[PDB]
Amino acid sequence: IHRLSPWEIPRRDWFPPSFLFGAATSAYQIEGAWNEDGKGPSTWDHFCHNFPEWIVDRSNGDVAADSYHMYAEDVRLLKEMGMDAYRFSISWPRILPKGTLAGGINEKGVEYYNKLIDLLLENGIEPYITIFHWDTPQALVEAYGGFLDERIIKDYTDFAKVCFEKFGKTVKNWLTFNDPETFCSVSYGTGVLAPGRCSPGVSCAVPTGNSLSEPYIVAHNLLRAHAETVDIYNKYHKGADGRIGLALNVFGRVPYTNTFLDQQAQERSMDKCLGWFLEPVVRGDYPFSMRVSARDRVPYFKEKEQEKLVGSYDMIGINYYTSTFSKHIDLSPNNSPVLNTDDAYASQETKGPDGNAIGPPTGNAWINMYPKGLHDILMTMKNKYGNPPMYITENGMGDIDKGDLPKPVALEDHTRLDYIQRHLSVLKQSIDLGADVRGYFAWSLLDNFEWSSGYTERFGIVYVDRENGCERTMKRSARWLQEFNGA
Amino acid sequence: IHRLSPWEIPRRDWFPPSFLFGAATSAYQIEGAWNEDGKGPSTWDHFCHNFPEWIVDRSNGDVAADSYHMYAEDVRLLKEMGMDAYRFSISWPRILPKGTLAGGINEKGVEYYNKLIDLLLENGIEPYITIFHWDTPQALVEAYGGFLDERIIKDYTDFAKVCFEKFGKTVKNWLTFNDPETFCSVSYGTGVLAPGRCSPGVSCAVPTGNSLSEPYIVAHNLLRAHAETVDIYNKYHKGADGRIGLALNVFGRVPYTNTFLDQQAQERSMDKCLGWFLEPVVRGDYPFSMRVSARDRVPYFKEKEQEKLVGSYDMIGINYYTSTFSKHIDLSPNNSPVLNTDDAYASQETKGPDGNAIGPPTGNAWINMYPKGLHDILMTMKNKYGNPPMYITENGMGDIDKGDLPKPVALEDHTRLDYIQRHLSVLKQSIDLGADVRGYFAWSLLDNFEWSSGYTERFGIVYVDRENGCERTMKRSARWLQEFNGA
Ligand SMILES: N#C[C@@H](O[C@@H]1O[C@H](CO)[C@@H](O)[C@H](O)[C@H]1O)c1ccc(O)cc1
Ligand SMILES: N#C[C@@H](O[C@@H]1O[C@H](CO)[C@@H](O)[C@H](O)[C@H]1O)c1ccc(O)cc1
Repeated sequence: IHRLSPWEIPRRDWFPPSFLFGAATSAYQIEGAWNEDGKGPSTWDHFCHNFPEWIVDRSNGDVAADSYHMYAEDVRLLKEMGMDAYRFSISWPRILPKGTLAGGINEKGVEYYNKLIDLLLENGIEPYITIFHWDTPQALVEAYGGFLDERIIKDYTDFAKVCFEKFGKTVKNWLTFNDPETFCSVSYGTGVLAPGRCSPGVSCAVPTGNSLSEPYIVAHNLLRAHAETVDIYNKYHKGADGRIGLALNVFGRVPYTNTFLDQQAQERSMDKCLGWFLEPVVRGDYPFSMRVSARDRVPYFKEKEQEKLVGSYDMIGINYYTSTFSKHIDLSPNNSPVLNTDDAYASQETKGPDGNAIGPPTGNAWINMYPKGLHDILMTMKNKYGNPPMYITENGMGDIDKGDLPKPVALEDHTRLDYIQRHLSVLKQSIDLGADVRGYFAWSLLDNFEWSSGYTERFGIVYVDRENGCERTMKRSARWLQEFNGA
Repeated sequence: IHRLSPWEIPRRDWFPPSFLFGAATSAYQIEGAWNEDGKGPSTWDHFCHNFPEWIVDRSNGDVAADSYHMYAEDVRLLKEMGMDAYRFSISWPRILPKGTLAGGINEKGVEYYNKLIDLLLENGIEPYITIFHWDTPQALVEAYGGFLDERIIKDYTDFAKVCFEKFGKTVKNWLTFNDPETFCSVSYGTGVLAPGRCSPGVSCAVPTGNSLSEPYIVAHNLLRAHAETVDIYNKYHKGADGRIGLALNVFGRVPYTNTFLDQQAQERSMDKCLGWFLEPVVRGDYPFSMRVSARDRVPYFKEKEQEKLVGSYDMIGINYYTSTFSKHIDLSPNNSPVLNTDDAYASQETKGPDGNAIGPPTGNAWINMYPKGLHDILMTMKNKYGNPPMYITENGMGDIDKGDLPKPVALEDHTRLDYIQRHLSVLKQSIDLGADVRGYFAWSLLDNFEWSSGYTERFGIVYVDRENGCERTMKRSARWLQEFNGA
């Protein structure tokens, strides 16, 4: 693998003194303790326990990184690395086992996050809390289909309210949703992720949904929940320095050729990924291209919530992993959309017209290394969407572990270190070109449960040893980050 | 009126030695002799004779500029002005009174154009012939609704064939259609122009058409006719130096603000005007934006004709008069397209967001003076569509004559001269920036019948005196052009 020359390797003062460096996790992927201390089941419990064959290694998050119990080790590692901040998520059904206020607040759940938050702040690490990361209380699915019904909105905002009340005095940085596009397209469109729904004829666990309509329904409910939650926060919790936003996953998209049809395809593709959630919070409606394509499958916001939607963010999280080429597909009698993503009339190609991959594989099936893509997205944010305050809230890659990765080999994560150095170098170029980015969070602090891939992909800068009690060991990437942070 | 400074006034050698300067007319607008020498009625005869109240001054083209009889004066004026070329059109029903080959070729019709062509070439003026300028044989409308039926295609190509056979040995520059967008949207959409059709509830002479579907039907038939005609020409007539194309009218479109929604509106607007005809001849299909918006109202080309369509031009004519701002309209349950142009989801505003007109009025109801718009269109042609060889095949403006314009005042057309100088100055900037433009034709050589405006708008560089036998007198603009051409 070809590394950056020594003088091209980023140094901490490439970035402003106030810039944040951190790492990120999510509740289901690290916590474990899935049935402990009163916690209710989430969709991810239900999915792993009923459809184990839909996880590639038949694994689950019953234990994960055992962070419910081992959270003090999590904080120790962040401190030793010199991190300024930490993104973690709250487990909805750990706080409200039945999903609702009326089912009761689980105080053991609450105390857990309270201890975590206290420990981080005692060590000078600023918490950035994500309220929801795909782990809907299964009881809400039992009651009404969860995000498939507008009833979700009140339960979500009740949940957010509990979070703001219990933690808001100490936590000033909030994100309502994380990767809403992945959540909608992949949990309800291709059905890869819990609850695993898709159209008849699509291969997924529960092929009785509708890959053309459900992703939009769920997206719409989540956006209404977001607008309302931001309104609650602004009215009752923001005060002098509180901030709330959301974190979007954005694939970079490069026109397959520099020809108008493929440029137009790239634009529809960006609209269908970034614009789907960003344009609603920025201007109060979905991108024109999405409506004109999918028509009555895209719902309309009501007047009052629409006013709440517009500008409903203090900052936007960008989670960036990779890019593809976007190639035009003609509208013809021969093309009939199957998945919501087909509404973009574009194919996403990993190989360009000269036969070359966009960039090299980093290990897993989809993350190709293309740091220039981040620059393209940030210039779009800066020039098209008003340059809001941004955080790279996730950036990382997975090492494959199919049972023959010796720990010593796992610790020498040179590919990951190169990946991180190169994205930081591009990020420096973006900030110098005026993009308002204020921090960077590696995905992930810990090797963890990588959804349908189970434990076969390790994304951590810290190794979690499943054969040794989930003991943590800094990888070389974490050691580099420690030197970089001057710690 | 504020004129260019003397050193900013264009001189002939601003332009290449091989560059062409000319003027243009069309058959119905200048010829008169509407029922003479065997000529059949066109739709424009029929419209003026049945719906005189739909011409603002209740006038018609029975005589027009009397150019069927006075054509030798037309040629004299072109020669004295030093013009290199002349664009005129052939009257379909003057060549085939019944519209069809089977109804017979009108030899008196043929001899007329033959004399005109001989006289031009004797005087060193290159003819650029337009085959069709909106004057469909009324007999074809009687037989099958003319352009509303695919039967038009064979009759048109038969007509084109007669033209190529009779004139092609001496004429090497052909244009199949002129302003196909105006022809479709305005004759079948707003119904202002013959045959005056529109949807019930739209104000026009024959409000029993459909302003949402007929413009597309007619456009589609004209494009199929074009592809087939170019194929005939290339196979049997082109030889070593023959050239065939078409001339498109293009409004400049400026985004109402430099904001993504209005930029997107500007792009849809350009697609709906320029791209509607240019993208078919360039790539073999309509712009994506037009299909995704109007769906089943836009027909599909067949495989074989589509192959003929792609690249079916040696040069593209640009007829440019004016620009507007294009402002975004949202797709909502409240918006329902009435006219085909509503499919662009954009309003065309003559006033921008600061309250200023895009440019000043030149006289009539729609031509605002905005020469920078031509530059924008030419850069689009150069950068987006491959920079094909281009001619400004029309450019001009009208002086209002409602019966109180003394001839001496009409001759001092300073507004027109300023308009021409300023567009030539912008054209110089475009050519210097690499646009492949090879000539410029003023609309019009002669004051003429300006369609629904009748004789109330004079567009000529040469005055045609209706009170003095249609005698011709060069206006100041023509005198400037004469000095410019060094003649
Ligand atoms: N985009 C994306 C992926 O998810 C986000 O990135 C992490 C690495 O994949 C993941 O662990 C994290 O939870 C997410 O924020 C993604 C993951 C899985 C599937 O099927 C699609 C996308
Ligand atoms: N665009 C346009 C107008 O037509 C073209 O320009 C000339 C001046 O208007 C006209 O005389 C010529 O025949 C055309 O090539 C146009 C004219 C009338 C109406 O109603 C709409 C557009």
